[PDB]
Amino acid sequence: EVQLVESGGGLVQPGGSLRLSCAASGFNFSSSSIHWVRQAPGKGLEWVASIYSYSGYTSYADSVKGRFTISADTSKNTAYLQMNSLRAEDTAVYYCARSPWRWSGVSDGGFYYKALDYWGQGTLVTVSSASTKGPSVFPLAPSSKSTSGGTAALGCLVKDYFPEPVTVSWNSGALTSGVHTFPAVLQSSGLYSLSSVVTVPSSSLGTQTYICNVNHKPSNTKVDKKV
Amino acid sequence: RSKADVERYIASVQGSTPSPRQKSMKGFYFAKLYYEAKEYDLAKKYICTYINVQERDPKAHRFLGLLYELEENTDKAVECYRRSVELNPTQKDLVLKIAELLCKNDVTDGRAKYWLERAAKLFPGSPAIYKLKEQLLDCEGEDGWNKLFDLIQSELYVRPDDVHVNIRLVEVYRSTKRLKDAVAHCHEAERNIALRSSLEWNSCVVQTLKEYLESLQCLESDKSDWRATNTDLLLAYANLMLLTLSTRDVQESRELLQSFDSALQSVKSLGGNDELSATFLEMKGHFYMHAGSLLLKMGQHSSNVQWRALSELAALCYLIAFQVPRPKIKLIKGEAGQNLLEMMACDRLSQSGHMLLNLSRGKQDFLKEIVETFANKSGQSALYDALFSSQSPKDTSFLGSDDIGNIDVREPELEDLTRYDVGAIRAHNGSLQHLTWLGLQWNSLPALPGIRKWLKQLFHHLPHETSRLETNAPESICILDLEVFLLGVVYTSHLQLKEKCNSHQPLCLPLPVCKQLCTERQKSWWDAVCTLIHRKAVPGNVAKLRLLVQHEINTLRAQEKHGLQPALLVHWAECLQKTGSGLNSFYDQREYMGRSVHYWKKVLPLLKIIKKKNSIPEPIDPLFKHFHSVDIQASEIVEYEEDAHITFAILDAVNGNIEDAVTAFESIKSVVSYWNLALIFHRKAEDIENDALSPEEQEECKNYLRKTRDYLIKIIDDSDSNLSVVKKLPVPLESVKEMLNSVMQE
Amino acid sequence: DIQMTQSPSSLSASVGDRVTITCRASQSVSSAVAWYQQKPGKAPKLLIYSASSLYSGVPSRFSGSRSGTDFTLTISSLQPEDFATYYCQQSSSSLITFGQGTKVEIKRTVAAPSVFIFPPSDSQLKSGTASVVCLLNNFYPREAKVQWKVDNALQSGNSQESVTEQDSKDSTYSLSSTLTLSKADYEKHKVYACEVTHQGLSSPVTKSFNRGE
Repeated sequence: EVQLVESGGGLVQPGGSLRLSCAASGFNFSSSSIHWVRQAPGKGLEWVASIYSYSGYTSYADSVKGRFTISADTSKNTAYLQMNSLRAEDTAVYYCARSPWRWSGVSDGGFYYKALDYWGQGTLVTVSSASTKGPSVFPLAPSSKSTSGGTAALGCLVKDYFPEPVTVSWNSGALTSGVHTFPAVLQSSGLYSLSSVVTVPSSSLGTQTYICNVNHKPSNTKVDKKV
Repeated sequence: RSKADVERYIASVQGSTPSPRQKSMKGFYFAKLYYEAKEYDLAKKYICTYINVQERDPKAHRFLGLLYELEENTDKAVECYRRSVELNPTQKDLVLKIAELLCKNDVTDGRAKYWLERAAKLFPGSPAIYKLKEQLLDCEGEDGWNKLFDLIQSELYVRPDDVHVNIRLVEVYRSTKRLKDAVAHCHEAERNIALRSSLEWNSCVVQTLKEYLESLQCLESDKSDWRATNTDLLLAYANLMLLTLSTRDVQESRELLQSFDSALQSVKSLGGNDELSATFLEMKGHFYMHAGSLLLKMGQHSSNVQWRALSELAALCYLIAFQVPRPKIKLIKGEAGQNLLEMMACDRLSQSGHMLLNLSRGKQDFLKEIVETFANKSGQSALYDALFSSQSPKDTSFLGSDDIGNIDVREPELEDLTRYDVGAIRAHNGSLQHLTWLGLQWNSLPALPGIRKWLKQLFHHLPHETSRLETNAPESICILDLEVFLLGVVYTSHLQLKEKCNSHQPLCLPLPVCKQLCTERQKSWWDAVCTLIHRKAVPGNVAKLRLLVQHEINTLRAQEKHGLQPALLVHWAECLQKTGSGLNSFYDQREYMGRSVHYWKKVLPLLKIIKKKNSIPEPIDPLFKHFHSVDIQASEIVEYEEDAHITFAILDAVNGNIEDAVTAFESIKSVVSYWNLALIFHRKAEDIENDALSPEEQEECKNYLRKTRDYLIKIIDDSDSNLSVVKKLPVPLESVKEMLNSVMQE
Repeated sequence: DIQMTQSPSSLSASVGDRVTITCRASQSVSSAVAWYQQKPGKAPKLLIYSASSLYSGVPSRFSGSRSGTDFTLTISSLQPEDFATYYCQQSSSSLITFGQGTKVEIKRTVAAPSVFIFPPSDSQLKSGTASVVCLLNNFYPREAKVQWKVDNALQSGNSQESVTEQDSKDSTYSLSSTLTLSKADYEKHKVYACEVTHQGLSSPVTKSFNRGE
């Protein structure tokens, strides 16, 4: 019955602005301190903001000080993280969480929170001046003639797309096992790129038609590619 | 001398020299005696008129400057001295004064330096001359001014609701003469609900705006935003008027009215169809309402003949206010602005509404007479007469020029009044004063206020009842606790005022005029729980506020050592039963019925001891004052035991013990037990009425619907016959008939 | 500024093991530390609060402890569902900081990566770029190092790689290495070699292709 829902995310251009909404239900919002904790891809948890339980004095990390603004509304029973002058570095998954007054202590020189009990699902925020774009698929077939005995390796290169996510399947899901789709990497240009590969018996190569199916929904793109 | 000695001399020389020029040439000698009778808003206008005909008298000009000095208006006082000095150079002491005042107020301008040089050559090396030389040096530099500004801003970041600090920001802006920024912050701050309630802030708001109107910067800049700032002045006047009437004395309140009326007259000429025009509309109503409240304040202290005539006059004022239509909300630029304007509208209709009623209950269609007799333009002059001194020009006074056309002379409808109150709960920041007033105003009416709806408008998403009821920790505060609290605050307040007048109407007092109606203890609690819930507490004071709330919880829940008189508990019990018995949903029904049973279960042991005429153990420093005025008597005991047994049965029914509920309901032939018996017999019928099922069972199912019909008919039969039974109905009569129509068509 | 230094960064263990993770506070900090479990992509969950107090609902095999300025998470008997990343968190005056995190990977025997190099496709050359792909498939452990040779010439600063998470069936990883530069520079060299070093490889192994085969 008690939950936190994050909203107000999505992509934005550098130097732009966004506003996240952390909607709370099940605990008295007045006596709870609200926090925001972001996490870039493959990185750790970074505390960015806090709101003392019963009054709402702000406190931010120096990485975002002066740019972000966290607020709490009793009437709407919701907290928000206003973000300004967003930089590419701010691209990250933003979580919110509460710490009851039972865990919120005020001391000489600042206040402390014992831990974060309730966390939200986490809303994604992407900051990149790159504009939306569909993927270009380049095949990766085996220049091997039964190299590894009875099994060979084929794959597809999904490149020059923005933003995350891309989804891949082989023979429309017929070839499920043996597949390994790797995470994407931010090319300096601004577009992401990944690879998808599968190990299949070389004896079946040339007999079973192998096709990778990529779908980039943010740009309404669909591409099937044989190898 | 007195007020009579000086205002009677008006007719003395008025009958000796009646032409306007000689009438105004006596203004200085009129003002000569008001300065002696401690009248400075009056003496100011008397001398100012003599200055309108005798503009070259150095004595009169100085006298006004000396009067503006008592008013502490430096800019105005200095200018007056200047005129007297430029007319007559021999006034050395005034050259010192000008130099003395210019250096104390602001040194940034070289004019203060110049006048100090002259003051030196008029008084060579006097003790004061050096004093002024040191004063002029005192003022800080550019880096120093910037230094102070940063402190206030950094201080306002974490303390935006501090009245004093925000005032200082306007004063710092005003010291650098960047008044546009002063009003800009003043405007953006009129959205703050707390500051709007601060008397001293609104006073600062009125000045900083007027200063900008006359300021050279206002004209040069543009005439587009001129209207925008002008709106805030009127709004500020309304808030300032509400506050001045309550705290300040008779004299100060009346004086504020004249500034309000001057503003209204100066605004009406522009007109148009934008926020300013809409604001003028709503503020127009406030003016009369407050003017009516102002009128009633004077009469209270005065004799009976003046009271009736003044209350008659006030009744017209409130009427004028109530008539004013709801302002055009859509017409405002922003969501915050329009919501504010509507909030004030509800406040106007609510306050004036209850007043209109309480004054009309005195006699039969008393309102009709008020309009038929004083709606005449003669009343407009009788109103201006009682409120103001006739000496002021009756042309530029809005009161004397308003077109009082077709006064509705229709008493207000309760249903409309309720939605006005509910919408205006946030008018005065939900001060327990505000609610305790409303709760008392409804104490005399036949329809009760939606308190549970008031609290929902204040503390949103505060649960009706907290799951963790075991402890008294104030994180478990519930709208029930508050609802239970306000009930006692009003039940307590009413009894206290009843005792007061007995030693010496209580309903008739308007909201500003009356003093604190609750104990400082109760007020402290409400202010605490409010600051806590709304998240406007202080990290340091959190623990203190939290405990302050915790202290009283055990009483609102009738736990260990509750300071609750048995009558107040019973009042809580029945007031919650009937409040809950009329609700539609089961969740709310269960909760309110539960609490009602709870309080009942705590009283009955007391009633049994009281039933045998014994003594109740009196409390230790109770939270809700005990009174022997409402001490329970044996004559009423058996009734409560019965009324309680109903509340038990109702909860039994809601929980599922229908067999015991019906067995109990049927035992007592009460109108309320019918509506319960009927409501539960109908449910057993409706569910089983149409599905395929044993025919014999179907006949038994129909049989229940037959009982429902009968009990509803018994309600209406007994209802139409007697009025006392109509008031006992747990739901409205028309609601009972509504079900019956559907019951029989089934 | 206070810092919570978490160690180890990456841990490898098997079921039933008694596992230990530790965080050091730079300055002397009071017992206001917490511990969290974050499974891939999901939200972080609270395991221990106030250093050694267990959060309601957490299994009893979790326990927190402190020694001087070093805080330690201890799992008495590791379970399959506990193979996730963990974080330590301190709350000092008006500030919260997290450790770098500790990933608990399932331990298994060593496996050698089956490598396959792939050239840039005709379609990509049409666009004007050239990406070479080097697969490292189903190996263990995560640690490995790949190097690129253009005509037996080292390359750095122009290629990137990414690794899959530990597979569910065999508990092995995979790596995709991409060497990206212009077609013009790709047509300037003939030989291309991808070398791999790994604990599972008896000796470093390399596979290569020549433009035009």
